[PDB]
Amino acid sequence: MIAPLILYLDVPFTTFRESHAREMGKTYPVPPPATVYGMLLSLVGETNVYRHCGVELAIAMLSSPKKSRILRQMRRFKNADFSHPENVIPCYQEILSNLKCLIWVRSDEEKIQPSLRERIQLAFDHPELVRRFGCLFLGESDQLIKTIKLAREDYLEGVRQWAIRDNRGRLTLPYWVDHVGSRNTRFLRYRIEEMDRLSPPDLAWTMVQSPI
Amino acid sequence: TQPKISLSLHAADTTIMHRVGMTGLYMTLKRLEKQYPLSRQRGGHISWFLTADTIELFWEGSDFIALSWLINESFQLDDTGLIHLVGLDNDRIDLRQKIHIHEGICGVFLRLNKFYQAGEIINTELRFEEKQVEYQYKSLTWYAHQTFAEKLCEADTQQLRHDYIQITSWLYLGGIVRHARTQNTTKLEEKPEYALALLFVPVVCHYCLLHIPSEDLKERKPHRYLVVIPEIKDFEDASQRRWRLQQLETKQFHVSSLGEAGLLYYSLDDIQPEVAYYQACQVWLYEKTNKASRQRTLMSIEEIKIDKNILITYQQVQKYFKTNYQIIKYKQIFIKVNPIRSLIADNLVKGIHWWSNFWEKLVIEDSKEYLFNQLFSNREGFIIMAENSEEDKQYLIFIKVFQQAMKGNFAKIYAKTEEGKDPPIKKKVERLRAELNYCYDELSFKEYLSDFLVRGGLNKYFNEHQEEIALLIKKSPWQEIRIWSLLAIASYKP
Amino acid sequence: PNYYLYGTVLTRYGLASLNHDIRRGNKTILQKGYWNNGKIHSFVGSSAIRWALRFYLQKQGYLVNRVWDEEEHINRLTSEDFDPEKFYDDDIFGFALLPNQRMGALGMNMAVSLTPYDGAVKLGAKSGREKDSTSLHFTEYHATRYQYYFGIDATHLKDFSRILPMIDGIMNLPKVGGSSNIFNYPFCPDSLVFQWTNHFASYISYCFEYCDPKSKEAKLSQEFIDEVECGQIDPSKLWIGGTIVKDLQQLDNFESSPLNKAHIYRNRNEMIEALKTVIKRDLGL
Amino acid sequence: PNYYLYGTVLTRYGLASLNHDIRRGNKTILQKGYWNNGKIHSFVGSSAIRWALRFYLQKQGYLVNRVWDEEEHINRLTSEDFDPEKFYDDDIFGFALLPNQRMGALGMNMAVSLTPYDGAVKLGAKSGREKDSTSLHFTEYHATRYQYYFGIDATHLKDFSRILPMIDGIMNLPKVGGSSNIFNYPFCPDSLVFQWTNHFASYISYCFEYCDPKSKEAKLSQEFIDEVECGQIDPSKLWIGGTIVKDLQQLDNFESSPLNKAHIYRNRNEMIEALKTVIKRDLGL
Repeated sequence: MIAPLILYLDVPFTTFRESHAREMGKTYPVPPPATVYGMLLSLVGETNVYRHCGVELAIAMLSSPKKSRILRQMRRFKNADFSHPENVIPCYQEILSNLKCLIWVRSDEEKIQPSLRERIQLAFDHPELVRRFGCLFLGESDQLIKTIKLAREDYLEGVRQWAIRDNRGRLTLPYWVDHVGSRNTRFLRYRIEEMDRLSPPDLAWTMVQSPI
Repeated sequence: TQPKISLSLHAADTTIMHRVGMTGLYMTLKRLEKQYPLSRQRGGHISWFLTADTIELFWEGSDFIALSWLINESFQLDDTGLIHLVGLDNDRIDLRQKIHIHEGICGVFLRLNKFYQAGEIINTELRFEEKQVEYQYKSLTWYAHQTFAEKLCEADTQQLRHDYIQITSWLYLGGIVRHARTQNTTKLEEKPEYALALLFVPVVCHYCLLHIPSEDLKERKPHRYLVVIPEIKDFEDASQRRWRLQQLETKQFHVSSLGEAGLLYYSLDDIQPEVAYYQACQVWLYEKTNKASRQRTLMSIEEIKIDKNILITYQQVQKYFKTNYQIIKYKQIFIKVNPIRSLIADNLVKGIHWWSNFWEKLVIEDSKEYLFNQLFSNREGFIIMAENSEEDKQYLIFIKVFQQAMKGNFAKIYAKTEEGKDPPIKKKVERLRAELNYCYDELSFKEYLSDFLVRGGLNKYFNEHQEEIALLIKKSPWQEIRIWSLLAIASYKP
Repeated sequence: PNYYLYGTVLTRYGLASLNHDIRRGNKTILQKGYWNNGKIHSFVGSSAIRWALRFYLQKQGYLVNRVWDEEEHINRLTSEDFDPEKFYDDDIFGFALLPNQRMGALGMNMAVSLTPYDGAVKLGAKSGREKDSTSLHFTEYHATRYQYYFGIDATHLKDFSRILPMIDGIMNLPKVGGSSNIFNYPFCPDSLVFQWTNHFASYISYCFEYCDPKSKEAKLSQEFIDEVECGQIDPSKLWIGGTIVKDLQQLDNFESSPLNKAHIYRNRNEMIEALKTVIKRDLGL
Repeated sequence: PNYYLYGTVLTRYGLASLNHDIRRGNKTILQKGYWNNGKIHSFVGSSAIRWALRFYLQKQGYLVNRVWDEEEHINRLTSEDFDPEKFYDDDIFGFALLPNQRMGALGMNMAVSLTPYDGAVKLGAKSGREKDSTSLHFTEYHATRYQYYFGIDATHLKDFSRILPMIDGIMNLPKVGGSSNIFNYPFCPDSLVFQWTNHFASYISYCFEYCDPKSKEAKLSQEFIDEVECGQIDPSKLWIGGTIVKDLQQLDNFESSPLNKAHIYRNRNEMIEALKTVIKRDLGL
């Protein structure tokens, strides 16, 4: 069964705010499967979100990042007039610094060819052929990625912190995000377990599906 | 029978707030069966089956009446206007703690008057040490918690809705609509059972008052509210923990740091040496953005994970270091929190050495000696922790060296002292402090230290650890050596 | 054929209290967070630098939908229907609405102080015999260099000629929002690491690193040099300019290292001219 | 266009105790912090120089909204409503009463000490045998040349002619807030590095360095000279005057370096006159 594609991630600053944390920019410790899936779609230049349902993603967290709070005069749609001071609101947003993680992509469950794994591979062998827009980022648009490269299981030859889907875990990461409200958002309960493996454990495989 | 409402902690979609609301459901139903063991009593003949991590509901007839009875019994208001949550044991809770919890809940959950109608401001003069301090609070009359049953159930069928229900920030803390112009669409939605959990969250979470160390408490009454929300591992464990924490005094709840409140929430937990203790909780800070802010805003959320070592160290700090001074003035029961305790607690949570920089806080920063006096009151405790610090060793040996040197100097003064005259040992100690504080650079301070060590005489400790103390003097910055010399002078005890 | 322009830029050494955060009655805390090795560094928000670029674009022609009224200290919006084909700001920074939206063609991380932050504040009691409140203010400041990283997809631009004004703006960055009255900190580049490649990933995000607390040498980080020597991050697409060029030329074996065959200029303007010529040739301007 | 004026100024050598911070015990600590090489330097705040400029404008006879009653040691407002059109201080330094606020043309940074602070202290004691708690005291002092950086926006001035009095005030700065009784430290400039350009980018911030860690030498920094050599910071827009002119003229190969073709004047008044003529020609005054 073809070896799943592995990507090495290194993002200087990132923030994965919580669905229900709308008053505060308080973030998940780990990139949620939905955000990673969206970033992979951006890398392969896939605007449609339903194109690559079924791809299984597993995240290995190389180093636990530090959580820091920053202030931002974020703009909101409260008043019809743009210049009205009610639009600008000062609030805090948490960020994760020096995030290094490895991503496993298993697109065997996809029913549409070419699969996401093939698209990512072909993108990496021939960067000039792939046509897309924007700048690759994880989380917020301004949080660019320092390094995303094809890597093996031995790239750090170290000890890995996996995200494992436990029914009694702490983190509640969403694998499908409903941006308008919260109807279609689907959550899975995870945990961070420190294990010395170069391959993800089964449970660690998070398979993205439509909310239906 | 079949469950019309099914709730399990093992469900994947649940969050921490859903779990704490589940615990609130568990405890309120426990208190209800304590109050109404005859299921009949429950208007609607509700029947609850409770397990370690599952709450199970059946009733008879239409849902609307059943949930209406449940909600009306769950949330109530006494004659004084304070909150009455049956989940918490109000009988053994005094009136001061009742005022505390009621003020907290209106300050964090019922922050908006669109959800509650208030009564008249009721002032009562409670008597402490022959002082009748007038506690002034705003009584309530109604709130959205008592009448959420209308939204929970369908209007026409008087039954629970089979679709997602739009919720608001009063139900789920932090769930405000970012864009008001899109209020109808961009609203958080949840299933009815999770909505009930978000109804019953307030019972579990405790409320604490935060005091800014920079702000004089006399010139600023506390208004920041810390909400401690604990991670749920078992219904019974959480219920027992909350009921234990009910025992504490209000003056304990006034803290100087978020970590202090988190540790206080786990201060009364039993310690078992066979069982690996590990507890996690969230602290949610609510604070007015400006002086004229109408309602509080969520300004900080911080996770606390407490293990065995951290908790026993915190108990040790609580034992050695002094408690809060309950200053009481004209209706002004101020509370003096020891900054050091918080500093240690913070470092403990950080996992970093407790002795990160106590002296800086105690003296450099604390010229007023607010916590420096606490140092005086808890200097032994400081030394105790320093003793725990292995790295301190070398500085401990230097402390002994300086104490021996000053012993020799005091012996020389005693020899110089004339018969009948009183030797000025206190004056000499004050002179030592003044001379050490006068030293302005490395060269002068090292000159004075070496001269004093020579004048002390033969030092056993400086002989045993010759090379180590010599290298410590050569390497350490002179400010640090001055600090430890001052500590040696203050810690001298013949 | 996608074309990008990423860049890590390091500012000069000076006294800065730029962004700040919510005060505590006393003190105006410069916001800070953890960085390499866990040492606390002072940050400057990304929105700050984007606002600075917007102000630069507005200050020199270059029609802007989101005009900044200096007199009123407010943001007026000329045309509620954003038109990226006309307005430079909607073309670059994008916009948001309730067509529907446009992802900004510019993404920059938050600036980071090159040196860890030490307790540094400034008392400011106001002159006067009467001593009422609103006196004894404290301004936490920092004496370091700020380094921030940006990336633009030139292809995503509606007008491909708009890349050049952004280059001039980043070179002549007017002012990041800060206490210019007390701490006038210039933000013009002092050492640049640019790369103009068709590859989506550029491994040059934060290459300036010195640590060595309270110092200004600002050597190039070892990991960046190792990455260059490895074979990836192609030196032909690299562009190195600024004061770091002196230290690079003083490095031993640099005449034989792969970093030698990268576009390297001491003069910043010569760097900008060469890069702009390459970009114009490749984009057909 | 958009013209701006930037400069780094160096003061004479003398004993200074101008910026006492919150004192501890009996010693009056003067504010200090870290700087180049990690050595502690003494800082004089920019608010002090802004107050000195305000006082200069008040004394010379200009309008000045804020009047400083010397005998009362109090500050009074001529009008409760700030009018930058009419008042020089409101025009230049800005205001915020809490329109309502102004950005402020003058942007000044702190005044750092060129020489690191060793820790010298001075004892003072009340005379007479009758001694009380306030008998003796210690005052910290520093023997250093002070250097601060400032930047103004000519276009941002409501009246463009207001740039002349500010330059005159900088060259004739009155007393900077300190302890003139026992440490009377003149803050008058003795070496300037002025830049008057249309681009914003400034590479003259803190361009002064010491020859020896404890000395009154005050040589020009290597970075500034090297950057002038490399090709940026056009010599035609450079203005250097003061005591550093002698050291520059005693440098080797000076007649061939680009420093030769820059505006250099031994007498500061002549350089100021030339720069003022250039400014008046550029801004149509």
